[PDB]
Amino acid sequence: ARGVRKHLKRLNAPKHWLLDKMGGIWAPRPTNGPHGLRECIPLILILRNRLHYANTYAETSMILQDKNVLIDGKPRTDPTFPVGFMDVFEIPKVHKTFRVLYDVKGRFTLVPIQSNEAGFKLCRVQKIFLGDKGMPYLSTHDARTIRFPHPDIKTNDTIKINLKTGKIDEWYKFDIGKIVMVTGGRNCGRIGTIQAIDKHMGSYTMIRMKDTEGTEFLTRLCNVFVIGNDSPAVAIPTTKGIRPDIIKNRELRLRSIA
Amino acid sequence: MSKTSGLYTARKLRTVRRVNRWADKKYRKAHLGTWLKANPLEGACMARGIVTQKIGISAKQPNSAVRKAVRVQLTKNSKKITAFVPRDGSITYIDNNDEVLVAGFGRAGRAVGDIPGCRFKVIKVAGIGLLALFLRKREKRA
Amino acid sequence: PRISRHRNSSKTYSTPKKPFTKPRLDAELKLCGEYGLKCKREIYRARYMLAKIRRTARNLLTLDENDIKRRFEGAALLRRLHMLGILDEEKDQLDYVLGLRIEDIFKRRLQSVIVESKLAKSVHHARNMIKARHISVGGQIVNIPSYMVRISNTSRVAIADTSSLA
Amino acid sequence: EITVKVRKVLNNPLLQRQQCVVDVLHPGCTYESKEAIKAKVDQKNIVLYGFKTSFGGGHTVGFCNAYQNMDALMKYEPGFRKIRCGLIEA
RNA sequence: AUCCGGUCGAUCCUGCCGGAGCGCGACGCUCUCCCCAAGGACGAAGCCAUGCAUGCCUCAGGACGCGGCGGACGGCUCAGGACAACGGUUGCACCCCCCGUGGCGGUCGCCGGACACCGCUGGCAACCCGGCGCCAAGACGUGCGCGCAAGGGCGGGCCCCGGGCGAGCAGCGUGACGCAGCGACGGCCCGCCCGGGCUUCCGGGGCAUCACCCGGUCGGCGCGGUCGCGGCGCGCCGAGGGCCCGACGCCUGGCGGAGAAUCAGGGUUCGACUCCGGAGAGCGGGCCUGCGAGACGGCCCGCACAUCCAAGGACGGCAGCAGGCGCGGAACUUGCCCAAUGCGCGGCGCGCGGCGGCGCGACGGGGUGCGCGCGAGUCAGGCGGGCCCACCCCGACCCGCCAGGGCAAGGCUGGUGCCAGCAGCCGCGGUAAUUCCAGCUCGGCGAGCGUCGCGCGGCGCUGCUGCAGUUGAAACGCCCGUAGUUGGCCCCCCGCCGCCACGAGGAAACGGGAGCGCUCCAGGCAGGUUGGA
Ligand SMILES: [K+]
Ligand SMILES: [K+]
Ligand SMILES: [K+]
Ligand SMILES: [K+]
Ligand SMILES: [K+]
Ligand SMILES: [K+]
Ligand SMILES: [K+]
Ligand SMILES: [K+]
Ligand SMILES: [K+]
Ligand SMILES: [K+]
Ligand SMILES: [K+]
Ligand SMILES: [K+]
Ligand SMILES: [K+]
Ligand SMILES: [K+]
Ligand SMILES: [K+]
Ligand SMILES: [K+]
Ligand SMILES: [K+]
Ligand SMILES: [K+]
Ligand SMILES: [K+]
Ligand SMILES: [K+]
Ligand SMILES: [K+]
Ligand SMILES: [K+]
Ligand SMILES: [K+]
Ligand SMILES: [K+]
Ligand SMILES: [K+]
Ligand SMILES: [K+]
Ligand SMILES: [K+]
Ligand SMILES: [K+]
Ligand SMILES: [K+]
Ligand SMILES: [K+]
Ligand SMILES: [K+]
Ligand SMILES: [K+]
Ligand SMILES: [K+]
Ligand SMILES: [K+]
Ligand SMILES: [K+]
Ligand SMILES: [K+]
Ligand SMILES: [K+]
Ligand SMILES: [K+]
Ligand SMILES: [K+]
Ligand SMILES: [K+]
Ligand SMILES: [K+]
Ligand SMILES: [K+]
Ligand SMILES: [K+]
Ligand SMILES: [K+]
Ligand SMILES: [K+]
Ligand SMILES: [K+]
Ligand SMILES: [K+]
Ligand SMILES: [K+]
Ligand SMILES: [K+]
Ligand SMILES: [K+]
Ligand SMILES: [K+]
Ligand SMILES: [K+]
Ligand SMILES: [K+]
Ligand SMILES: [K+]
Ligand SMILES: [K+]
Ligand SMILES: [K+]
Ligand SMILES: [K+]
Ligand SMILES: [K+]
Ligand SMILES: [K+]
Ligand SMILES: [K+]
Ligand SMILES: [K+]
Ligand SMILES: [K+]
Ligand SMILES: [K+]
Ligand SMILES: [K+]
Ligand SMILES: [K+]
Ligand SMILES: [K+]
Ligand SMILES: [K+]
Ligand SMILES: [K+]
Ligand SMILES: [K+]
Ligand SMILES: [K+]
Ligand SMILES: [K+]
Ligand SMILES: [K+]
Ligand SMILES: [K+]
Ligand SMILES: [K+]
Ligand SMILES: [K+]
Ligand SMILES: [K+]
Ligand SMILES: [K+]
Ligand SMILES: [K+]
Ligand SMILES: [K+]
Ligand SMILES: [K+]
Ligand SMILES: [K+]
Ligand SMILES: [K+]
Ligand SMILES: [K+]
Ligand SMILES: [K+]
Ligand SMILES: [K+]
Ligand SMILES: [K+]
Ligand SMILES: [K+]
Ligand SMILES: [K+]
Ligand SMILES: [K+]
Ligand SMILES: [K+]
Ligand SMILES: [K+]
Ligand SMILES: [K+]
Ligand SMILES: [K+]
Ligand SMILES: [K+]
Ligand SMILES: [K+]
Ligand SMILES: [Mg+2]
Ligand SMILES: [Mg+2]
Ligand SMILES: [Mg+2]
Ligand SMILES: [Mg+2]
Ligand SMILES: [Mg+2]
Ligand SMILES: [Mg+2]
Ligand SMILES: [Mg+2]
Ligand SMILES: [Mg+2]
Ligand SMILES: [Mg+2]
Ligand SMILES: [Mg+2]
Repeated sequence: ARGVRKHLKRLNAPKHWLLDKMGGIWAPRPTNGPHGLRECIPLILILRNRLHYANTYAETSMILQDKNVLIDGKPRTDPTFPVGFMDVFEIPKVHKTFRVLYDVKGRFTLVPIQSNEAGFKLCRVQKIFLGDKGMPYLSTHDARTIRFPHPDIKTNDTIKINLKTGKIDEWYKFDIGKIVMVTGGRNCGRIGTIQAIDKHMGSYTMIRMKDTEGTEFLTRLCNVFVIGNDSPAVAIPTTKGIRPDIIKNRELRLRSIA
Repeated sequence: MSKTSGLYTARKLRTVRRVNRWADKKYRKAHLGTWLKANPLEGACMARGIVTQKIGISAKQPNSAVRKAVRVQLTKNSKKITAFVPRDGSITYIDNNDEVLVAGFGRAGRAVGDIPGCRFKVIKVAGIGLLALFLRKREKRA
Repeated sequence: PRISRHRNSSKTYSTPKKPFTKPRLDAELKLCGEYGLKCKREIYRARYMLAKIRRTARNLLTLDENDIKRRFEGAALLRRLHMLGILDEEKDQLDYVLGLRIEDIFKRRLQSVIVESKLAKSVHHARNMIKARHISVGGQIVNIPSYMVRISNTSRVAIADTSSLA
Repeated sequence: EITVKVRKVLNNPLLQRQQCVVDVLHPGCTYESKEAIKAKVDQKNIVLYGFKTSFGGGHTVGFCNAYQNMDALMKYEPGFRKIRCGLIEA
């Protein structure tokens, strides 16, 4: 081409969006922002496609013009705004507060949370670097920037941020035996404990985890998010990160029409 | 073993097959490219042309007859062909300037039966299907 | 493009390789006599629908009795074959699938079911009655002679309450 | 006709309305209109659409938007549904 | 996981010729009802009349105009290009990036004048413009401010090995230059994000009647240029680089992949067109504006073609949507609409896209009766739809196309008399024809049948699985011999290949496949706590 892409065909949209192949040539293209294109969901795809508060695009706009939706405590008036992992989703007029996590099939789900919990956010430290006049900065998985961080915080740790001041009140270190959740790949969405860290000079570092039923699995270090120290700092869905096999899933499916 | 074996001989096994493939007449006719050049129809199902003459052609040895045919000039490449007219009494719809649609006899460019040097046949005359003209379903102007 | 370019379609029958074989030529018309079959295509369809369920079983039977693919797909195949009534309950072995014939498929047609319960005197009268919207399946009026009736829905085949024969 | 039932009711205090699926049952006979059964499902704040009849008849499925105000309907309703009810006609 | 007719007086073979299946187009004949659905690609990337395909929001009633964002995305095509492109897999410690989302914000008293819209006058055939004059800003220009933009000199350890790495990388201090950017409604700058540029490894057409090829070609040093590395360019130095594990040259009616047709297993053939990537806009070149273009619904020039004209001049690019000419065997309406799916500005825009029309390319379902009730049509009301229609609901009326000696299912009368004709192959016809032309009867498939061409199958007649070489076609007249291919037996319990298994990571659609009665079905992703595994 001669410049950036502004469209996204429906068959080319990410597969965990669960878009259906009829009823449209086009799909919404997420605007740049706190999250990337592949690992996100356009906000409209929650209000219209999922919760049916709106039923078309045009009337999905008017909900976001009068500012009925807060993301991390701020009203976003943009239908293709990228919302993603750990974002707080609060609709006041219906009194619904959610936290955006993954389910055991790598898709985004909303978990109900209490008013005592929606005032903070977990971020993953992506890098530490020296900015202007040699000052230290840290960057997160949300495209957030913090100057003068405490020297203990190192890369791959997670930090806890109050959602009004935008400052740090807690941090969790990446270690052996920490509770963790996988954010992408093919073990996305399930929760376990770290039991190995194998570094390969020049190449990717692999992590081996083990579920609460003891199933062991592997992935890359760029996909493991710490959610606490042997106890998750937040709430998690009812399945709690245990993935069935196809046979047990089939028997649970047979039981729904039963 | 009259063929090479061995775990590292894939290149030889492929070279032999590539070379000996050309020894088959079917493959050589369909893949070389000289038949496509020499084909009067240029690799098409049918072709239209104008009639230049009406002729009668002797049959071959055990038969005895006079088959009816027409010399045709092709519109698209100006080649000379002869085409057979089947179906009793059909040579009477063919004036000396009659656009004809012409197809093959089958056998993909080989002569059939007892007509020497004939590989094509007329299927339409001056816009009208010749078979339906014989079956008396349509008719020519005048 | 247009959206219609993304719609799928498929052929659902296979024609035989030698058309002019006498013994299957008359075996193919005894079938058109015992069932009100319109034309040979409705036989072809049947054989095609057999040739797939025969291909699955022979793939799983080559496998091992404890593999998950057998445990999953053979159970699915048997559970599907028991609801349509193409196979009966007492044969719950994957090896009992291979000895199946077309007639087992033809016996679960609505045209055949209504003949069995004697709603229609013959199979031709049955086809005519089907076209006249005179018969309902579970309170639902069904117009298709070739309809396939599940064993759940065979207790409940009647004349439609709205009808001139009521 | 004589049988009208509703499910999948969602209250939407963002668009000032309630959304419903409606099942209509008329064994043997027709149900005459949507304007008729509008009484069973005030009346002027009900928006009925997307009605399909099954094969053989007897069943119908449709959708209801029930508003609470009247500005709300002139604000949040597509400009051609307000002409199908005669409410504006331009 | 199948064969059958044809070489002879008869017989067994080799071997081809012909028949029988599926798909894709074209031609012929024929056609009741409903659902889905392709449609000027096929050595003419040949030429185009007409209309439409890009607009939407700081300073005054409104327009108009200024200013701003977008027009580089979307649509079309397959001409070029064969160690390209493209697919998987790496890297930038050699890079650039608008919007959006976080940060950050220290810089050696309210200024000026003038441009368009507009007034008054003009030129010109028309295209297009001139002169004078009053007037604004979220437009410019200059700037009030706690010094800090680029680049540059020194600040490292002389077995071997946190700010941040696998890796001396990034910052800072200190001597010199410089004075950039941001400030008249406060933003220069920094991280991420998407996107791009190049880049590592493997894959990546045919011809040997193309055996040697290259000379910025292969490497080194130094500068220049670039966003940036690099023979990318230039000066100097050396003689390298590739090749029977097929270089170089030539040819291609050559866009690549995801895929598609065929069908036991192994394979063969095709990749125009839906998604992803690339390239182009009659053919060469050149460029401006911009974050982004070597842009063609932007500009400039040469060439080949057309357009209007008072003859002075001016002016064009449908491989966008319809439509036309030409060409070909071969391909539709100069319709309605932004209601949906999305994109730009926020309210509109949009020939993207949606809805109808033509449409036997092709798919799916149901009829031309049954033992006595229906559908196709007709007229009304619903439902649906941007508006109309089709489907669905309620009310009252009411075949055809090929054959009949064998392959291969199916046999009497008249005409013709090696003529007319048939016949894929065997063969038929010489005035008693199981085959021509007709009548009767009968056979096959069936709203669909026949003909022509091609791909796959048949074919173990291309053979890896798996052919043949005494005499049917086929062992070089013989010996040496390099590349290549192949190489006895033995130690087990190390390293490095191969190999087997299991993982991680990356795209869907297609293909399989779990669950679900669009009345069935080809479908679709539904649905009644759910689900798209
Ligand atoms: K392109
Ligand atoms: K761009
Ligand atoms: K762009
Ligand atoms: K799509
Ligand atoms: K689509
Ligand atoms: K599409
Ligand atoms: K967007
Ligand atoms: K041999
Ligand atoms: K051999
Ligand atoms: K050999
Ligand atoms: K070997
Ligand atoms: K050979
Ligand atoms: K075979
Ligand atoms: K023979
Ligand atoms: K002999
Ligand atoms: K023989
Ligand atoms: K064309
Ligand atoms: K073309
Ligand atoms: K061609
Ligand atoms: K063609
Ligand atoms: K053309
Ligand atoms: K711009
Ligand atoms: K532009
Ligand atoms: K086109
Ligand atoms: K091309
Ligand atoms: K841009
Ligand atoms: K590369
Ligand atoms: K490379
Ligand atoms: K490469
Ligand atoms: K390569
Ligand atoms: K060659
Ligand atoms: K030189
Ligand atoms: K250099
Ligand atoms: K030089
Ligand atoms: K030199
Ligand atoms: K070569
Ligand atoms: K070509
Ligand atoms: K195979
Ligand atoms: K083979
Ligand atoms: K195969
Ligand atoms: K085969
Ligand atoms: K096409
Ligand atoms: K294309
Ligand atoms: K393409
Ligand atoms: K595409
Ligand atoms: K694309
Ligand atoms: K592209
Ligand atoms: K393209
Ligand atoms: K291009
Ligand atoms: K070009
Ligand atoms: K051009
Ligand atoms: K050009
Ligand atoms: K040009
Ligand atoms: K050019
Ligand atoms: K660019
Ligand atoms: K240029
Ligand atoms: K150019
Ligand atoms: K035009
Ligand atoms: K073209
Ligand atoms: K049109
Ligand atoms: K023509
Ligand atoms: K013509
Ligand atoms: K619209
Ligand atoms: K934009
Ligand atoms: K259109
Ligand atoms: K009736
Ligand atoms: K009727
Ligand atoms: K009547
Ligand atoms: K009737
Ligand atoms: K009647
Ligand atoms: K005949
Ligand atoms: K033939
Ligand atoms: K034959
Ligand atoms: K024969
Ligand atoms: K006679
Ligand atoms: K073969
Ligand atoms: K084969
Ligand atoms: K075979
Ligand atoms: K042999
Ligand atoms: K010979
Ligand atoms: K010889
Ligand atoms: K010989
Ligand atoms: K020899
Ligand atoms: K030799
Ligand atoms: K020798
Ligand atoms: K020797
Ligand atoms: K030797
Ligand atoms: K040797
Ligand atoms: K060797
Ligand atoms: K060898
Ligand atoms: K070897
Ligand atoms: K050897
Ligand atoms: K291996
Ligand atoms: K994708
Ligand atoms: K749930
Ligand atoms: Mg484009
Ligand atoms: Mg030299
Ligand atoms: Mg291709
Ligand atoms: Mg292609
Ligand atoms: Mg096209
Ligand atoms: Mg353009
Ligand atoms: Mg250009
Ligand atoms: Mg023509
Ligand atoms: Mg039907
Ligand atoms: Mg073969």
